[PDB]
Amino acid sequence: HGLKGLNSKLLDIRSYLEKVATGKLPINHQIIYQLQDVFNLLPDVSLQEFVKAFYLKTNDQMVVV
Amino acid sequence: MPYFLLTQAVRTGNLAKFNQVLDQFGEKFQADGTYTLIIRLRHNVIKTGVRMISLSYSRISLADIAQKLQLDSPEDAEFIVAKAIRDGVIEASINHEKGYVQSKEMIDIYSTREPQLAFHQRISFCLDIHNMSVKAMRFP
Amino acid sequence: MYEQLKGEWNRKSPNLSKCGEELGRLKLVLLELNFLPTTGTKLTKQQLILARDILEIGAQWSILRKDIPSFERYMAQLKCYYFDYKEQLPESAYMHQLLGLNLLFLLSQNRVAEFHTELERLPAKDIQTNVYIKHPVSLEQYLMEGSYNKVFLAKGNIPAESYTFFIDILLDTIRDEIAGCIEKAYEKILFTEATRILFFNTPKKMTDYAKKRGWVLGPNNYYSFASQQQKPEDTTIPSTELAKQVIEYARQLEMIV
Amino acid sequence: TRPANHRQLTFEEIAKSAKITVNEVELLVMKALSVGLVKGSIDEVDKRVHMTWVQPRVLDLQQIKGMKDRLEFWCTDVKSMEMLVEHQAHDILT
Repeated sequence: HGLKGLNSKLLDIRSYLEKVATGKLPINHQIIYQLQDVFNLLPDVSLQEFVKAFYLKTNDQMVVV
Repeated sequence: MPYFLLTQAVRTGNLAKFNQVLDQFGEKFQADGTYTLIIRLRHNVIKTGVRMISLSYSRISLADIAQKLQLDSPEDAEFIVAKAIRDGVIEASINHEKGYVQSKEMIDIYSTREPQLAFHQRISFCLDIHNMSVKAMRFP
Repeated sequence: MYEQLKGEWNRKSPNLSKCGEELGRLKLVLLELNFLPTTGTKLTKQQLILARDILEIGAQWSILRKDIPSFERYMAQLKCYYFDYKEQLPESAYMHQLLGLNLLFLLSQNRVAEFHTELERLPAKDIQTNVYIKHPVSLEQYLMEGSYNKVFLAKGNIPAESYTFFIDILLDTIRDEIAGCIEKAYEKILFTEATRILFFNTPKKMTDYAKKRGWVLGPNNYYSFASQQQKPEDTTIPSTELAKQVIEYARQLEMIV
Repeated sequence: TRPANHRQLTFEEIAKSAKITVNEVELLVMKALSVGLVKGSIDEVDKRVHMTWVQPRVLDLQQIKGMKDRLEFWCTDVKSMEMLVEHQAHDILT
């Protein structure tokens, strides 16, 4: 249910830019997407060194097994 | 005595001894029900050395493996190496540009990616021991 | 009834109507009674003598006309007649080359696992005598180690009948495999390497592999492109299924008490 | 223009689009780091410029349309793969 709120906040940000891209309500040029302009650059998933995170996954596996 | 002296002749490159002890100990092979070795192990008589060379050497020329397998011909020794890699005897590759036969790469992602694909069976086997213990526990 | 045991066997068989008579001969024998129990009774083994012989000459006329699903059909019923449980059944003098036809056909269509398990029913005929059977097992031994050329230099020696309808297929399925090795990243050679490796100073075989394969002759230089793929990888692909595996770890720790 | 898909920009793209010479792309990006509208880094053996960027500004309604499609791909990844976890671990959930 921590992830059931991840799509719940997602479905709220889903509905907002549908009705302002449509263009009903006036676009808040100050904070409503400028803070989102800060947001939309940092899911970094660069592979070939973060692929080498997964012997620590093997290390976390090793104590269990 | 037959089987220890059999692999004695297999490890060396001698075939006249290999045919002699077939003739010497074939009747013992009749009692064991294993006639078929003479038709299918003469394959590996030439393939044991090329497994031994390609494990020892790392980047060999085909001109030198001809005398090392004492084949005295580099032109068909390409095909023996081609058949062994076709059968997956050695994982190595051939450079058909100037005569190089190089082996595989270094020790791979074995330290990182593999070991959980061994660990999954050992979790599942040991908790089933715990499961088969608990279920069969209390008869009174 | 008792239809032409040596009718058009010896001289020639250009027949198509005696093929229908042989078709009717199959409708005669396999509608007489049966061949399944075979307890004793040499008298009811007498049609079993002829049922072998008409399928032998049926297999003779099959390789005379090159029918591929028929040749395995007649040979299986012949092998089912050497699968006889009560085999009194005196030795027909065609058996060793008939099995040699089966031994060469089943070698040719890449049934190599079926090849060696077929060789179990032969006790000692492979070593003592029987060059009809000794020739394909010497052939398979030549395919073992590295020896391609001893196959093609023993091409001009068949002690049996011509065997040509099998060995044309047998060598063609050799040639495309070496072609399958040279259609890899081995980039460019000349016609003289296709003369050495493949064979044959110039027939229209260089036309054969120009149209079947690629191998365009440039400025006295062939061309074979790179067959190497790109290998698309992510290596975090099992992130779903590894998250699955840890769930049934704790599911098998809890919940089953 | 490329929103951190492969944000490691090569030097020739800057030297062409800014129409500046090749030797002055480094002094140009050290100035932009000195002002503080970008927080990237510079390689010089490969001369590729790595980018981490925190400066916001206006984004001109058409770029909301592309932001909708990225949010919709973002939707069905979160939604469906939660249905995988819930249906797998349903009996220990309670």
